[PDB]
Amino acid sequence: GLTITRIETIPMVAPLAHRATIVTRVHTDAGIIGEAYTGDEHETMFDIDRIIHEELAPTLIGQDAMAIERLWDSGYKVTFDILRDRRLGLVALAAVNTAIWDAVGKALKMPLWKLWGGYRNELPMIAIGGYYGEPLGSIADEMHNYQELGLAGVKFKVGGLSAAEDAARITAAREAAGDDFIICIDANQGYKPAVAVDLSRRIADLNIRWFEEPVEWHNDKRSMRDVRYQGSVPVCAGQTEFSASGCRDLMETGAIDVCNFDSSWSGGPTAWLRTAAIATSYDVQMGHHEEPQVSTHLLASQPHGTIAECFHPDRDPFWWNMITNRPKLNNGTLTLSDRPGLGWDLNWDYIDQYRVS
Amino acid sequence: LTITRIETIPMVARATIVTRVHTDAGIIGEAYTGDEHETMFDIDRIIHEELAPTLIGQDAMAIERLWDSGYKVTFDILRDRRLGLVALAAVNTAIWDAVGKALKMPLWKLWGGYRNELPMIAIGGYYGEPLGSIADEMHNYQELGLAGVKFKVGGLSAAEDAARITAAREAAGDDFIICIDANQGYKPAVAVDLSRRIADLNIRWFEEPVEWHNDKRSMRDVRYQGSVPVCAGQTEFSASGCRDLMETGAIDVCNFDSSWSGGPTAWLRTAAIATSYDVQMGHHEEPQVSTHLLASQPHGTIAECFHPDRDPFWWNMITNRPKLNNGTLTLSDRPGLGWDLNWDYIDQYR
Amino acid sequence: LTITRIETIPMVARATIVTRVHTDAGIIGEAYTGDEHETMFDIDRIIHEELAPTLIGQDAMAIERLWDSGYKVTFDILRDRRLGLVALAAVNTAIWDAVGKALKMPLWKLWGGYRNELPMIAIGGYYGEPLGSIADEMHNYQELGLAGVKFKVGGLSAAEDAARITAAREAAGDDFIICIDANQGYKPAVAVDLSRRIADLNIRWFEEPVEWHNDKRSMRDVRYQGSVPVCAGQTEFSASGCRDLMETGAIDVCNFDSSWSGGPTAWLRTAAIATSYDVQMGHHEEPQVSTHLLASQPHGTIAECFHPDRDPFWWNMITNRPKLNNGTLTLSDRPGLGWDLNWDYIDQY
Amino acid sequence: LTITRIETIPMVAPLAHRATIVTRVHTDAGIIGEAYTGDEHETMFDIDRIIHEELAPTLIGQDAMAIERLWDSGYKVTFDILRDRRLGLVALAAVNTAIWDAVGKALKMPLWKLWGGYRNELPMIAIGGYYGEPLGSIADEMHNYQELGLAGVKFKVGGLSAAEDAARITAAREAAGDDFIICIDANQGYKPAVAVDLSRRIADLNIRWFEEPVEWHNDKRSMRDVRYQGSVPVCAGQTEFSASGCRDLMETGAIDVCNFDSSWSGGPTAWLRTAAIATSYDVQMGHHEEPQVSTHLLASQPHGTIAECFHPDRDPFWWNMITNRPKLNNGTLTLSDRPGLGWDLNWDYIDQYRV
Amino acid sequence: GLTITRIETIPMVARATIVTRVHTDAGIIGEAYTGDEHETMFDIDRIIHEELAPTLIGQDAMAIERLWDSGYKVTFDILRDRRLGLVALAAVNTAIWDAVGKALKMPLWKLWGGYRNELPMIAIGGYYGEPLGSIADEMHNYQELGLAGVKFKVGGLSAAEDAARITAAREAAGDDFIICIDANQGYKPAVAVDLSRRIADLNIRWFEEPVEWHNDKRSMRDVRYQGSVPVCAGQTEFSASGCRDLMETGAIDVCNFDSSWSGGPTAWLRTAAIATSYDVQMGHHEEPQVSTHLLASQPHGTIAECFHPDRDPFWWNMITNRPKLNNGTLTLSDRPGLGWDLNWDYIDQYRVS
Ligand SMILES: [Mg+2]
Ligand SMILES: [Mg+2]
Ligand SMILES: [Mg+2]
Ligand SMILES: [Mg+2]
Ligand SMILES: [Mg+2]
Repeated sequence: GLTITRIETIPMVAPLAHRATIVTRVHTDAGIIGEAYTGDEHETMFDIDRIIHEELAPTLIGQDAMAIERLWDSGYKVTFDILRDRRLGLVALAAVNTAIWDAVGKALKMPLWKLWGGYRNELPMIAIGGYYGEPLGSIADEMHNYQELGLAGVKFKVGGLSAAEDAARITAAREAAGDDFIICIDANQGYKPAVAVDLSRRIADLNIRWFEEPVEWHNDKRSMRDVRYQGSVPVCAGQTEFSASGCRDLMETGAIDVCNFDSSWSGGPTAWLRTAAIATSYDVQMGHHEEPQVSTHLLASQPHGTIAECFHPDRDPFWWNMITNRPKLNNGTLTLSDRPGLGWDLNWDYIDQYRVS
Repeated sequence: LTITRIETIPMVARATIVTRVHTDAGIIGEAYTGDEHETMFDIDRIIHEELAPTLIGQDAMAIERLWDSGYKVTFDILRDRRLGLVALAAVNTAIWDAVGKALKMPLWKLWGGYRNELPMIAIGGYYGEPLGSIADEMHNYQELGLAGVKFKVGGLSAAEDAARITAAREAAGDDFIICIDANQGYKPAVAVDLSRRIADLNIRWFEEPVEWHNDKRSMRDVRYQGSVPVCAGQTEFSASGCRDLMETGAIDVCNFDSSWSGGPTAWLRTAAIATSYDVQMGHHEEPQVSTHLLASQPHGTIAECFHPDRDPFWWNMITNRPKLNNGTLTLSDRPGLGWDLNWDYIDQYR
Repeated sequence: LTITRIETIPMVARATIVTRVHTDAGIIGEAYTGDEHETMFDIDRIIHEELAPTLIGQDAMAIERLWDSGYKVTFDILRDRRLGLVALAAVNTAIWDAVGKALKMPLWKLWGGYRNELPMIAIGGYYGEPLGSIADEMHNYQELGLAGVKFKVGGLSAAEDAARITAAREAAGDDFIICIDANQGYKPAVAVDLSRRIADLNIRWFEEPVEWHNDKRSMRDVRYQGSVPVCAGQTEFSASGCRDLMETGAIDVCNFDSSWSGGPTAWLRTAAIATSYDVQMGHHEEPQVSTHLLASQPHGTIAECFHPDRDPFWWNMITNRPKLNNGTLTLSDRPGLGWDLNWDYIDQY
Repeated sequence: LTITRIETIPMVAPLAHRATIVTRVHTDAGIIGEAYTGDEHETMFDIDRIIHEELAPTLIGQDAMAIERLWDSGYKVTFDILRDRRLGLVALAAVNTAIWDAVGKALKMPLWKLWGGYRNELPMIAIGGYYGEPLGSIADEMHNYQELGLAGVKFKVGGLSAAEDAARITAAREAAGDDFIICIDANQGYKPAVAVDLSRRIADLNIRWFEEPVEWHNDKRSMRDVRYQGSVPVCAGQTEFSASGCRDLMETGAIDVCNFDSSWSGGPTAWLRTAAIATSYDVQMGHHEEPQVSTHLLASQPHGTIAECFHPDRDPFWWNMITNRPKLNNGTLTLSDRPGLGWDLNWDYIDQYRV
Repeated sequence: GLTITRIETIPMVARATIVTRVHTDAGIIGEAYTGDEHETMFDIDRIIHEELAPTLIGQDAMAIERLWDSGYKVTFDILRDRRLGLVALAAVNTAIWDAVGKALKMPLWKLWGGYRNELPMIAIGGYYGEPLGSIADEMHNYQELGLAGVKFKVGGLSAAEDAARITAAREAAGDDFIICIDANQGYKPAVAVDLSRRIADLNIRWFEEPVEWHNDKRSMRDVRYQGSVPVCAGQTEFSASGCRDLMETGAIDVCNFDSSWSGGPTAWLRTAAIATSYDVQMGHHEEPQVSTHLLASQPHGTIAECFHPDRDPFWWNMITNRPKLNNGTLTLSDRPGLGWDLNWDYIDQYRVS
């Protein structure tokens, strides 16, 4: 057993070279402190904090942290509120579930990537870039910059221009980076089905790893399934779903080749892992929208896990400042250590400088 | 936790195989699985020739890695796919026992820890009255402290079997779980007829009600046209098949059998899928493992066992079997499966 | 046409069973079926202990009645369902031969009579070059007058297997049918990659491209993301299973194997279901029966056989096989299956 | 056996009108396949024209034994985009049925056995319960069917509220007693909710099935809901054009029984394909009227159910056209071993009403 | 209210059609012509007067849902082609809508949504036999008439043969010309797929009714995914439920449901709503005198279609104030209702009875 004593949270806001997050810590009778920072909610940061303390904490204090199914089942009720954005409870539940897994890993002396399956302990990491207006430099310079940082590739932003114009942008990225570089594209639900199909066929010769959320939100399942069959690039989605059931609907419709369900936005690892299990029955691969501090372990643990993702230092200060023992990228790969739990050494100097109330 | 040796102990007294995974640490993962008789040796052969080579020298802690490479034994297009699934389940279960012990964790908690106690029923009601009349059978199970029974049907007309079910309830009383199993014996209409006739007998569920070829859609119709929850899954070969059952709307409960389909790793995937569908989990017999699997899950239901007269392994091989209390079996905190095998029994038969 | 006796003659020369259904008239229905070796005697046991009791003394002419009664042999929860299905197929194929003879009708015509000729391809391209180089094997099949080959793949990478397939096309030329069979060997992504790579080699179809567990949905994706038609069905246990493949949109062609799942009666049901889906019919090996089955249907495709070096029954069991002409086989008007069995050969059981 | 001539004889006969085309397929041997099908009246001469101008050219000089080959070539008459598709389907059914009769004779086989031979006898019910009581009161009508030896009735509903139609059906069961089959047919007349209401109200009257309970447009899904929310098995298929359509009903879970009408859907060849599909869905087979062919079709299949006819005052053809019609015994009709359809047509009647 | 006082029908043959006119108690007369039913015209005329008129005479033409609901029962007769009743209902529904538009002083394209009042138009051509001249000739001609493109008929030859014909149409017309193809349900799936892949480079707008009728939904969905050209259908469906099925199967990129054949604008507009929830575009099988308004009103409408003058005297003669094509596009006026001015001399010349 591992009895929980109290829940401590540290909301923080940091400037971009703003991004926000909540450090959640679960103290136990044993002295082990499960901790992690999740999400990026900013306008609703303090609302989530209130849910964590007034709604979840009472269901956790004095409880056995190792009875994860039991604790998750009771906390799930925060997602029942009919009067507020369902993501509020889901993020709060995820913040707590993640911190709890970190405590369980430490108690058992097991790194989470191995405790969740241990398929492998290393995977490639790409960067989310290619923003319109090139705030991070020209396409050539941005691509080269990621390669100098030792990244395995990029998830290039599209969905804002015509099929032809974005097709030219993607072409410039492949030309600048060369062949040994992973290139995924993400339209953030911006295209009409026909335009996405057009783009997909235009880039058929560029070796695009996958086409993330190609179409508009309302009928995304069926429409992206058509992008998948009429086009030429594998399709990825799942980050906008609220639950494992939603990801199951995506897979049943045949809308995706990869699911990038975001645990920090949907109830945590416990929820993500269920989605992972469903994916295997569908031969669908697992991805994960950002949140590298937790996705690296989640993805590595599964046989069908793919690639981890991060932002450029200028766009995300947390991954690059919050953890003082981040492994060094080698050949585009990140190898996780055997440190128990998430195994991260948080930079308390940074936390103290940017924590807020 | 490096695996060092794969030891298997086949035996007949009902037949099973005691599989043991030895590690470089003092740990020995062990568990008996399945009840294959005529294929026991073929399975044993797959375990030592095909699986042992993929395990020796490997880390038992990276379960997904091992299961993945061991899965290839289910690919053989020239033999019953069940052979490979059972062999894989034997090794997977033993490895899980080793990991439980290594982490000093009982499997019911390591697998989720939803609860540590659940009711257990017996598989009875066989045609022919090998255990005496219905009334006597029901009383005997109540004497043994069982929570209820999984009553066999599917061999007579609807009115006929409906009468046998009624006899079970009358004799047993209201506080006794009554599940029925047709083992794919009825035509859709007959199952519906039966389901409606027993609508007031508070039947827990109706297991595999219809013939095999179109079971998914046909039992889905028994489900909606009938009056009783439907259960199936023991005949599926993988999580995908159970997923099909759920996608079709054919079941209220899934009783996928881990010892028959790739072990706990496979069963836990099916359980995950069932949560996304709001389907409950059960498990076709094999209490030495189902108690842990089922208790670990928030949607787990009931554990099953045979009457001592029909199964000597559960009752004779585990020296530390929890005492049934008010129909419930509570699991201890012992690591892994936490079972103490009666080696005197083992040596006697093998 | 009362059934008076059920006789079986197990064989090993590759193993099969010669089933003979004797009737009150001088008519004897007969056919050999399945490639069962390890389970041969269990299947023979089913036929005699479970099926014979539902046949002897009954009218061979009332096929649906007999099949309905014998189907129960597939209900056994304690054994490989294939045992019962194979046993049922043996008996069902023999009685159909008997009915064909009684009605003086050749089966290809009695089952529909769409046509009496169809292309014949050889199952080959085995890994390891057991019949020589790719080029030599294709030429060897070409020498035999075969219409094409069902080239084995699913074992190497997309690039590697795609190379082999390319060597086949090159060695054989354009007018030669090339189908490939991965036997459930690839993962969706690899099959899709392979399919796309061979898009210009004019492949007839891609059989069992993916791993078994989620085959239906996974091959449907191979079918839609790939570039070649997909074929499956041989691994299904019944017409319901094939109906499932079709409903999922997994196949362009269904190669349901009659000898593995209840016989012609089951297969003809699957054939009917296929017309409602615009799906074509094929048939996993078993040329001694598939030729009639496939020719009888408007959506039938190609019959298949093994190289003589790998299958001696088709090339030796039947003393009157039609000779291949332009890659095509033409069936005679001989009633029933119309096969003359070599009884000297039979002495190998 | 070579086909030498396609002969058709359209006819009209008074009720208490009803039309049908007798089709005869002459062969070079001494065999003439023949059967009458459909009940088209306003389009009878258009169908007759399709048979002679479009189908005959694909049959004359051809081998009648190659049924799949002929049906395939004849199917093209269903492709005409500018006319009711039923026209071609009925024409095709006419020739296909006559051809099968010819094949059965050539092989000396009754069609019930050639098509499968599951059994040679089945119960026979009468379609009745028409509103306005044209055949007498509910009690008198039911009794009349019992005196004629019928096994039951297919009672017409779908025209009143749930309570009123339920009262009508109750009167049927009360008048007939328990040993009488009672099916109901709404002919697509109710809204889903009303059909469900009726279905639950009659849950204790042991209704065999509920035929086409809801309006046409969304029938598959709506009747599927009547099927699951109600308490009576649901039957449909007669309004479908092809086996593919019946497949759609089955896949949707809309039916327990399929009553695909071979007479206006391409003939026995099409019906038998639907039958095969039905076995894979565990769905039973029925057939909308057309007793002269449904008896053989239904009896041949393991999943076949009941044959149907109309009261003599309602249908003069089944009761006058065949002179060797088996006598109903205990609600059942038993087919003979006579080859083909095995029917002896009444030529006196034909000459009197052919038009 | 806008009380209906009389239903008038003017059947005619010149190609056949029925001009329906709904008289009201105001000073408004709803009018329009629909369908091209020739052998069933009088049968349809009968339904209109014998079945629909009694439900209309003396009713408020402004309550369209009410009137359409009671009229819908003409589609229930299971003893006649369901199209007779659907065509009759459409004729009356369309005339009523024209009356409503006039009463509200609103052109229909704007009353039904008003997305835009301008859209391209192509001609249904490519007939085999060259009834209008060689492939290149016919194409240059549609070009002169100011059409945006053509809907080229196919489905009669092999994949290679029809591909060659399509290739010739593209060759002659050039890049800036819309080219749709229609097989009218004539190919086997494999043939349609073959053809689709062969024309992958000719920029074909869509492939209409590629496969045989019986399993058209699932079969054209496969042509859609195995091929390279978007697929269009719906004209052969009887109702919105039918189009809904097509969309749910994933069979179409575009739905060309024909209002003249299925209950009129009220039904077509329901199909449009359904199409939005599925990201499916709207088209319309001919009937330019009504499809221009229906299509233009919707955010997802595509292109209107017509026949070559040599083939359709009605669209080119019936309407005396037909907008003049410009750059392949036809713009609609603000004239209330359908806003068409019929030539009564032409009507008087070819009206029949
Ligand atoms: Mg994204
Ligand atoms: Mg069971
Ligand atoms: Mg194969
Ligand atoms: Mg009816
Ligand atoms: Mg068209």
